[PDB]
Amino acid sequence: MKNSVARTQPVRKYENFTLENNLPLALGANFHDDPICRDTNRTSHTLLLPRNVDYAPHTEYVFNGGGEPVFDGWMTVNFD
Amino acid sequence: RANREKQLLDYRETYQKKETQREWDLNDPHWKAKDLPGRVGDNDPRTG
Amino acid sequence: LSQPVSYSLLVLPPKKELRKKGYNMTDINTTSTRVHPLARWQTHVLKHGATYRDALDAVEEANTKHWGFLKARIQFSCGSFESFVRTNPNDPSTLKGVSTYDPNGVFHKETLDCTLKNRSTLLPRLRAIVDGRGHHLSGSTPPARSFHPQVLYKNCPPPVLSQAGYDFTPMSHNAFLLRTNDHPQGVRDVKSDFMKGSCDYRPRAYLRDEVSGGVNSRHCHCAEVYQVGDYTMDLARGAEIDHRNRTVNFEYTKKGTLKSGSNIVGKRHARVPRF
Amino acid sequence: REIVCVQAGQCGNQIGSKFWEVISDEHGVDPTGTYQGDSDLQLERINVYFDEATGGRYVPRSVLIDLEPGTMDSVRAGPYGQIFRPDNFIFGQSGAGNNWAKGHYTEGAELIDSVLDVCCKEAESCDCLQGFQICHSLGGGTGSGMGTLLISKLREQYPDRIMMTFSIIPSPKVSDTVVEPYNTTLSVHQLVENSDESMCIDNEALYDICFRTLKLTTPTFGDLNHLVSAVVSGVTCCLRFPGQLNSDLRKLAVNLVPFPRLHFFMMGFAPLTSRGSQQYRGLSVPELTQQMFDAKNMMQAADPRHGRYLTASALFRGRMSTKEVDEQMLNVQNKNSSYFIEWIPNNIKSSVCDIPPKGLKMAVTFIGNNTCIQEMFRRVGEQFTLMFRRKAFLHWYTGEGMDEMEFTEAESNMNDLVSEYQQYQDATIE
Amino acid sequence: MIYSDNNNPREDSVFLRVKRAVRCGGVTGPIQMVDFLRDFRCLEEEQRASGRKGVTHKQFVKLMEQYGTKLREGDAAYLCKAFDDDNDGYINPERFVRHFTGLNQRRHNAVLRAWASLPKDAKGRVRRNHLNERFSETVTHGDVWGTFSPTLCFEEFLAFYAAVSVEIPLDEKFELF
Amino acid sequence: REAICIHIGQAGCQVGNACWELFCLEHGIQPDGAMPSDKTIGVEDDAFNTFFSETGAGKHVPRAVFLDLEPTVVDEVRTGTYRQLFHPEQLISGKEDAANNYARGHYTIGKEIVDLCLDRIRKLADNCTGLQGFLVYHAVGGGTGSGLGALLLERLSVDYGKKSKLGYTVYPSPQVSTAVVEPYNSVLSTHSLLEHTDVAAMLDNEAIYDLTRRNLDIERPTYTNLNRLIGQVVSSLTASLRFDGALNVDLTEFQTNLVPYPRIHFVLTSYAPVISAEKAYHEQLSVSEISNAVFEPASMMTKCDPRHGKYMACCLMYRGDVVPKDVNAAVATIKTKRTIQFVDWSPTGFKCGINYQPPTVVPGGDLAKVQRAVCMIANSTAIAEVFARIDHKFDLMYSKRAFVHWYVGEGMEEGEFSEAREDLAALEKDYEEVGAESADMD
Amino acid sequence: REAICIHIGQAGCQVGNACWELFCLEHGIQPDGAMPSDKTIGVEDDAFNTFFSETGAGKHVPRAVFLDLEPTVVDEVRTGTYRQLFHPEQLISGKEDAANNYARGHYTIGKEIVDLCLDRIRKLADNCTGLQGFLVYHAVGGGTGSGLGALLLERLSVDYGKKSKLGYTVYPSPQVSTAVVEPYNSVLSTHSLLEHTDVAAMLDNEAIYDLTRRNLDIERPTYTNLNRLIGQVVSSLTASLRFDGALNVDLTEFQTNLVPYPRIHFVLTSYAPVISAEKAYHEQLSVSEISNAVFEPASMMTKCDPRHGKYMACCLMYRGDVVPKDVNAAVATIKTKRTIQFVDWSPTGFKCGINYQPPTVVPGGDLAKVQRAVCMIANSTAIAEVFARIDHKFDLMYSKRAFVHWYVGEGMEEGEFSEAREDLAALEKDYEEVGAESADMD
Amino acid sequence: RTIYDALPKLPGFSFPELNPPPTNGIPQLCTIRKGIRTVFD
Ligand SMILES: Nc1nc2c(ncn2[C@@H]2O[C@H](COP(=O)(O)OP(=O)(O)OP(=O)(O)O)[C@@H](O)[C@H]2O)c(=O)[nH]1
Ligand SMILES: Nc1nc2c(ncn2[C@@H]2O[C@H](COP(=O)(O)OP(=O)(O)OP(=O)(O)O)[C@@H](O)[C@H]2O)c(=O)[nH]1
Ligand SMILES: Nc1nc2c(ncn2[C@@H]2O[C@H](COP(=O)(O)OP(=O)(O)O)[C@@H](O)[C@H]2O)c(=O)[nH]1
Ligand SMILES: [Mg+2]
Ligand SMILES: [Mg+2]
Ligand SMILES: [Zn+2]
Repeated sequence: MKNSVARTQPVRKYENFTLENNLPLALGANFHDDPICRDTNRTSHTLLLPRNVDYAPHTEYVFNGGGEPVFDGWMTVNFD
Repeated sequence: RANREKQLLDYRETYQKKETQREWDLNDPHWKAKDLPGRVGDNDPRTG
Repeated sequence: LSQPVSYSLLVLPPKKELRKKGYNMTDINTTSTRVHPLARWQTHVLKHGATYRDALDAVEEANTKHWGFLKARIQFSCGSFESFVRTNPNDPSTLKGVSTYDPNGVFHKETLDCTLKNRSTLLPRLRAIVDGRGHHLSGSTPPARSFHPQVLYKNCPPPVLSQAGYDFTPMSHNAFLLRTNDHPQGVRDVKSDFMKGSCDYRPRAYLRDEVSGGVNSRHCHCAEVYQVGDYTMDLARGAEIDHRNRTVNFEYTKKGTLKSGSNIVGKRHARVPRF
Repeated sequence: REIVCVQAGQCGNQIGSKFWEVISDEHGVDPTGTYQGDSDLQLERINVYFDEATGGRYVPRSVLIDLEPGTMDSVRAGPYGQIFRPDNFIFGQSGAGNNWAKGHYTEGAELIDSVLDVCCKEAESCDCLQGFQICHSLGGGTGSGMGTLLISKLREQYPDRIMMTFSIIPSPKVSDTVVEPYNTTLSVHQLVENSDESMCIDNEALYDICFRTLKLTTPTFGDLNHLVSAVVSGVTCCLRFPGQLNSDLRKLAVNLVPFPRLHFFMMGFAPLTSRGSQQYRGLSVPELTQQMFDAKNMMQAADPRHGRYLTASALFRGRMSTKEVDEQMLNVQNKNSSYFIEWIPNNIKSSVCDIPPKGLKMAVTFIGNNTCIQEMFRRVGEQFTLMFRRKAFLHWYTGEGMDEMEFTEAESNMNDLVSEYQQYQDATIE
Repeated sequence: MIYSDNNNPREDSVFLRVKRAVRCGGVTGPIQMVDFLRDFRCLEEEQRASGRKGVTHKQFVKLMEQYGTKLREGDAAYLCKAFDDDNDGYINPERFVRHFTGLNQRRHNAVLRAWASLPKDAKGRVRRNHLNERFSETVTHGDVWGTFSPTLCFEEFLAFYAAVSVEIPLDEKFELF
Repeated sequence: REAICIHIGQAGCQVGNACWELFCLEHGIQPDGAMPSDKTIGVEDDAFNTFFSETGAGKHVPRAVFLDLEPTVVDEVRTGTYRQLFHPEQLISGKEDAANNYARGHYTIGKEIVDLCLDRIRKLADNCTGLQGFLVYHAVGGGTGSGLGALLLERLSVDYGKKSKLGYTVYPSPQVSTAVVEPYNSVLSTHSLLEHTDVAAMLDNEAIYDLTRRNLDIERPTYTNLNRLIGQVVSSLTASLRFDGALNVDLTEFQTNLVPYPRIHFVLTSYAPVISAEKAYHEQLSVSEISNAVFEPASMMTKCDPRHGKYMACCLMYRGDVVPKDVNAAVATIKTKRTIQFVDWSPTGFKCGINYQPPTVVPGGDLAKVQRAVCMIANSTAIAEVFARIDHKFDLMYSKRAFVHWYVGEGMEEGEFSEAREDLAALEKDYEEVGAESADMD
Repeated sequence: REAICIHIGQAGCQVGNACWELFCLEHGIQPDGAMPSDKTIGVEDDAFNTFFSETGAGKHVPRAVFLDLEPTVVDEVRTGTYRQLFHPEQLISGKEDAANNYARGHYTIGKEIVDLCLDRIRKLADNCTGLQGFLVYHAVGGGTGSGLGALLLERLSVDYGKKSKLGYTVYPSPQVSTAVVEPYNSVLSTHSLLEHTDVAAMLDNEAIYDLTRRNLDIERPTYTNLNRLIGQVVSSLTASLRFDGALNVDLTEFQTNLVPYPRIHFVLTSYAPVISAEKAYHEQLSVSEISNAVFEPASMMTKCDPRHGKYMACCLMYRGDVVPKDVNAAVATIKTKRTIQFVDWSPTGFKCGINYQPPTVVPGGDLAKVQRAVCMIANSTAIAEVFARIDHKFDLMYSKRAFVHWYVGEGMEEGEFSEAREDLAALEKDYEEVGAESADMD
Repeated sequence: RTIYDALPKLPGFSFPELNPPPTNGIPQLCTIRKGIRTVFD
């Protein structure tokens, strides 16, 4: 698209969903396709728009697993 | 990027005003309203 | 054409060392192509002025230099070589080479006829037809000058000029007329981004005389038929195209140059009106 | 077993900067030259691309050549620029002007002795020398002329080593330079005689990689040069790390080139995938093989479906079984049997290396020898014939001094190369 | 440069020269910028008290000359027309304040995050004595304590840290700093 | 790295004033010749070097000469705002004008001044280490611009060698006119200029007036506007030497790509985002839109229509925030159009350049501020109509010997008229023949 | 996805004001196109893109051109409330009108103005990626609307080719009339429109006056009411592109379904819940009631009675809270009616569309608020009666050459009158032939 | 050290504008002089 680059895929509600309400997907009970159960009818080109993400990154990635005695004569003996 | 272009628009709106241009005295509308005729009265200093 | 660049030598160790290792002095002659286990390869560099003659002299010098020597190889700059062997083993003064190998022998032999066919085709085309000053030769003059109305606008609409929007001498405008959807042979379907393909915007003159009744008004002269100089141009009567806006026919000259299409249909014999 | 790199012209110097960034990252070399890596396995083969300097420092076995220092001054000013040895920068005082004859004959012969002196100083310092590696564009001026000059001189001086080139070639759709057909034809004529193995890349194919596979919104030349740096550093990976089935540049050449003129290859690199898609597919050897043969992932405009593979090679990086590699290469050869030349019983060589690039579980680089490359040369020869009949722009080249017979010889030799590919494509046992 | 690149598109050359003059004049530069903002606010307050709707052009250029701006031919009128919105001989305060303490998006967000970190009381305003001992060993630029009038508001904070922005040419380094 | 600018006559000096105003403001050199107070040896700051050299005290001075025969314009420079910027030796002035006579400039008056000019240029060229061409500004309509410009280019061409000479030239407009004798001076100038220039870029004041009326919202434009547009185009073309970019372009590359045959060196120039601040907020200004803009004849700075000819080569310069894929997509879209035609012997029609520095904004200016721009110079057979229209006016005047006694009196043989007119006839025939399709030539 | 609107002359610009008012308020773009000072984007979603494009700063600008020969109406647009919405280049105005002469618009003046219009439309079409047609609003009764609309459609048809062109056309009412010369202009327009339009929808002001008297409660209607109704119709037809629905309908599907033979492309239009606020709360408004409503002649926006002809195809667009089973039951009941007849060669007479977005309410409007609406465009042989009456009035005037000297003076041959009259006679015979039963011809 | 550079060098993981250059000029770090090349920093 050639519009503003700050746009993101919108959020849809689709209320009255049987699978989310501890109910079987019975015949003649597809309420989430009823237009009264939506919040908007505006079509948005989701196949071109990106998605929204919010998180605090990891700041670091690991790739390894984390893991005078000179002689000047004077020989002395110690049994340690 | 979006805020970049918004700030560019701010710059355009505030520093590039139309009356700022050097050639405003020629391109100004109402330029004949602000000027004077050749001679005004009979004691006009401009009429040498 | 080619010149020698190096000569290769295969030798045996000295006689005393060969006896010390335990290998028999005799029984070196055999009909097999294999070599003795103690034979070592060494190479030497020839100078710039070297030719075949002095290289062969150096090979003969190596032959007479020391015992334990029956193999030779002279390498040219083209990658080819020939070998020299003794006809009678352990006997000098019988050296004679019967061999010639190059890496491109069978390769060139097998690809011969196609190479000559393509060479006979292409080389006549490479001949210059223009003087170094950018001027045509005395033969095969063009039938008309370039800036003539029908030559310059043979397959392109002429511009339209108008005074609107200008204070001085007017200038024309660009158009959106696309070209034929033709692609090079054997190229992947490339899109750097979303392009406007020419499969759509197919002209409405395609099959107009068959599925429709053809032109039924004089308004074709407003945007489709042009009077260029002494002739007539029609945008509906050009090169034939298919249903997907692709050229159908390709034509060539005697020497094999692609010939562009023409929209010029007819000549208008204009005369000033007199009594 | 150490390689010496040469970077020539603007394209070559820019790709080289990204290559040496990737290599310095894989071996943990700080841009100051200090080793900061995290396993001994990195150090024990560092010699392959780096020479050892005395104190805490490493120096890269590379020669930089250009006719005007502008690119060199930009790369030297870059974040990794300090690593390069100052004495290794060779430059003139006026540009090539994108003209082959100028780049080859006037400033070329002026600089070439100092370039050869630097290359010899670097080569004779090695304890055992492997092949040279050269990056340049064929459409340019100093890249084409001085690159092919230097290649010819090194082939005279080092005929027993390997000569390998990475080369940028004109797109079929849009030109970057008006005079590309002359420079390309003369350079291909020089290369087919001099080179042992040459890889060709279209910028248009990299654009299609970026747009279709990675779906990047705003790609930059850094991304294209990163893709190239990835494949170049991948082909040599088995040279410099342990593995279950070692491979080498000479062994690759021996398995890939059936006849000495047929040495032009296509390249690809597999684990390319958009930031949105990675959640949808785990890495496995079938997935890598499928991407490996998809023409979407190939860096040339010619498509395999119009030709046949004589030979191909796949180098795998990662911890994996040999059974899946062998059986995948068998299954691909069996299922697509019409696209493989039938008088060779097995066209694919495989190789396996234990250590993948950081942050990927597995990777493969693909090298392919396919007859469909003949159509690209045919297109360039056509455009050359179109220009030559009209003597297009010819006075520049003739004014430098070239004989026209050079142009007719180079055109004839390239035309014979296309004919030779066409004959072997349609050959039969009979 | 700073007024030509895409990273900072709001900058203008002559206003950059004015800011350079008011910063490098003469008590360090950021202190001078905070003082300039304070004088502008008190002047506009006095004018509002008198019964006139804002600072005029003449006292604006007088203030600029007082802080030591070596102006040229026609630049004073350029700035006077630039910040006059209604075109009636008056200078808009909000536009001038927004331009005076201007910053890039990343730098502005860094300043906002830092300001949100500190605690406030009463009407959103900080005090020096409550927090001078807590952050004594970590504030390298000790001029902040001199900026306190032991009180400080967000506009002075933003002006102070916009003054120091010229010393750090990298945005990431500014954020971490 | 270095380039030397030569400014000749009235138009060339006034355009030079606008250019050096622009180059100062873009690099940051103050009018008194001083780097701003925040720049030191702390960071590497050398981009000016293409156009300025610094003295041992750190003052900057520019690599230019200003040439005039009348004092008034150079005395205006001497008394103007930039008095301290220029070295006084650089501003050279004679006593009296060439009175619209090419012959007076070339034979009588320019021969006296020319040796000082060559000595000054030599003194500049000795203080260089990578000079890579001359930029020349002159008008061919006036006497001193034609005569001294030709004489000076001839002398430079003898003294220097293998060095590029790029001209920006103001030609006589096809119906706007300033003097009666314009055809004679333009013919004789173009005759001398033909042998001794590598690429010539053509400008017409009537076209730039139309452009300032059409694109900008100026009812009563004057030469300062025109000169600011010219300064922007030259800054765009020379930006490739001075700032970082993806694809740089040296001045020698223009001649290699644009000139197919040694006489065929006249090119068209256009500039895309000529736009006012009020229009700028109604429109996005993407790469493809400005690329589409440079091909409209309404964008051109010379009054010729390229639809009456065929293109041989185009050179497209992009500066600012552009990505190579968009440049490739734009050029590929242009190539599809049917009303844009290239000669069949030129298949690879395009040269590209990509630079990161966006165009600078001048305080009094009328152009908007924009993040990206594209500039085009192109070679096309349509130029034959410009010469043909000048030649018809020459034939009309010479048929009656309308003014010849002036030219013969100031020192020129009458024969020179016939020689020049025959050379322009041959140039017309070159442009007729070159446009002939190869398939018809067999 | 995107569509470009072309508004011509007085009716087309005035209807454009109502259309863009509605499309702004329905999508949510402010009348000036700006956004609140704290938001980063004015709206969350791209759905506007069919009719508006946003700049990178988020201002909205609409995909339209306004074409007129007199300045006054466009100057009213320039000074009105929507000043900031339109780009100033889009608002094109000439100096003087076409003076009710088709010849003056087509030959003399529109021929001068047309190239600017084509350049603006091209500039729009270059900023698109899935253009799927042109929408044109004009009246055929006046001089510039007829002449320049025809000339522009001819040029568009050559340049863009296969792309669809859908016209909304105001034809001369059968007894209300405004000018004497209406028949000549309407005949010559229809002659040009036959070759160069894919579907043409015809409107008559007398029908919309009748509709506003009976259904709405307006004693003194004016053109703004009619234009708001037209805007609602256009919004209903284009809603299928812009909002979610069960059965979408792309603009290319209309031409495929409605036109049996290439000349038979003139369609009738009607709209169901045209109702006042006081009536709306006295009645339920179910699907079957509005489906029954659309076939009554009291609902039509063109003054023709379809009971005097035969339908060839119908396209029914439902928007709002409708369920498919009720649409199917309604259409089967309509099919049952005896005063509705289809030609025996067209058994599958219907195309359906179903969209979920209910019609928008405009602050100053006169329509009630309703949950659902249906709009129909249909092809019927009854249309032949309108042409027969225009042709008879033309024949009456032309028998004495009553006004022809104006047309001949403005550039037209007298022969063009007779040619157009035989073509319209042949169109009448086509409508006679297409309507002949196949069972009767055996 | 920071979340802006804590990613491996793989294609598609580079964000060029996050590290914008403070300047766009060309230094003269590579000169010829009288024929003695200098690569001074
Ligand atoms: N674009 C532009 N054109 C100019 C300018 N000054 C003069 N011209 C044009 O150039 C032509 C006049 O040439 P001049 O430069 O005055 O001639 P000259 O070089 O002074 O020659 P002499 O009169 O002999 O001194 C006319 O066509 C003018 O319109 C200018 O500043 N800008
Ligand atoms: N429905 C409707 N009809 C209109 C409107 N304006 C004018 N008309 C009708 O259209 C016809 C007049 O056409 P105009 O648009 O005035 O003609 P024009 O395009 O201005 O042509 P010129 O007079 O030559 O300038 C008459 O039948 C009017 O009743 C309008 O706003 N709405
Ligand atoms: N992939 C890639 N191509 C490049 C790069 N730089 C230049 N090119 C291409 O190489 C060609 C220009 O050759 P160039 O390097 O300028 O030749 P030179 O003047 O001899 O150095 C054009 O096709 C450019 O698109 C780069 O960094 N990456
Ligand atoms: Mg003068
Ligand atoms: Mg009117
Ligand atoms: Zn017509």
